[PDB]
Amino acid sequence: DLRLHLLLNTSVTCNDGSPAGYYLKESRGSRRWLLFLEGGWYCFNRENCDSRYDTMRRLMSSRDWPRTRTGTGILSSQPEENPYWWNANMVFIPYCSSDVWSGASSKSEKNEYAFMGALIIQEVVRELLGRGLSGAKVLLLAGSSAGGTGVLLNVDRVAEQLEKLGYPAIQVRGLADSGWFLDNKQYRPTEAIRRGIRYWNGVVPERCRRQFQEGEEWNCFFGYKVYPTLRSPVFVVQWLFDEAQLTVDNVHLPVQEGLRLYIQNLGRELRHTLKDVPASFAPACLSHEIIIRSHWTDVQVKGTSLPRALHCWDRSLHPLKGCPVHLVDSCPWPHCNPSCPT
Ligand SMILES: Cn1ncc(Cl)c1C(=O)N1CCCCC1
Ligand SMILES: *[C@@H]1O[C@H](CO)[C@@H](O)[C@H](O)[C@H]1NC(C)=O
Repeated sequence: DLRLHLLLNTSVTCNDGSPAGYYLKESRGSRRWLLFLEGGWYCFNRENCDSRYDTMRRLMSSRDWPRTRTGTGILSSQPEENPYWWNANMVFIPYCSSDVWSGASSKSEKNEYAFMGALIIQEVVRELLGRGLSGAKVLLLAGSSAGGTGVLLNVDRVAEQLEKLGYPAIQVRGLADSGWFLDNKQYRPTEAIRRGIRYWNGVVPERCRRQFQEGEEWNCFFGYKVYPTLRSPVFVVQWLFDEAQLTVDNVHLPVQEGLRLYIQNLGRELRHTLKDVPASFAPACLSHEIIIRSHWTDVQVKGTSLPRALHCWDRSLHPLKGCPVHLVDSCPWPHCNPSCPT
């Protein structure tokens, strides 16, 4: 079980001003630290955020959080469930800022809500240094869905933070699960993120911001545009036919010719964006399943599971015979890979 700690700096807050926090399970025989960002969409104006506060309040407030949580998938401490990193120090950071982990704005006389996701990550890191992270060899910042996009937006800032605080030996790496999206044509989002950024005082990686410049920061929320600007090593996990991508594309699965062509073109475009991503795992599945599910071990690409691919990635950061790290399906239709989640 992971144990809740509310941030000691209580001015770093969830949307409603309650303190943010993290769940921690220490493994004192390990110098590996896994910090996982929860997902859960976002909100981008007063009326939309008010609705979320009524029926998704745990994603906006710590007032009702439980004292403990169970680690599952890559956050499990059991070797059978987590062949990759079962002995690591485990951290789960709840998503309570509704800003895709980009915000740096407090409540005030003019702001009904606080959007502090980027500051929440930095404060968790800072408070963990006094609890053993100062002795780490590797800090893996991971996340799923909006948390996977959050990894892409924040991994280099964590690296910079540790360097400036005097910890140059900790190697910061990223694992982005189901956060790699395309700004493609719909079958029947960039506007909502554009408004969200202004509402949140959202911040993006500086090298990406310098490319796209003022007012165009929304580009940096798209993996294929922000990834080439990052310096930390980042492993990308993305279904070729991700259900959230298809939802924003207004696709809801007898498929006729126009829809068949649309779905096949989407898979090919996703494949193309991963061609120059050397550490990646992209199965040809229609899914919303994420890496904290207990059966995450079951899916294979070309005969290699994701826990194995991640272990090969570890070895590469010390090509390897029998230990691949670039695993992208080439078949063109959902479930043409037999190991897809049922
Ligand atoms: C937050 N999120 N989770 C799943 C999906 Cl899809 C989204 C999403 O729509 N966006 C806007 C465009 C790209 C990045 C964030
Ligand atoms: C608490 O966090 C806020 C926001 O990041 C910061 O302005 C303030 O200096 C912090 N306080 C302390 C004591 O570190």
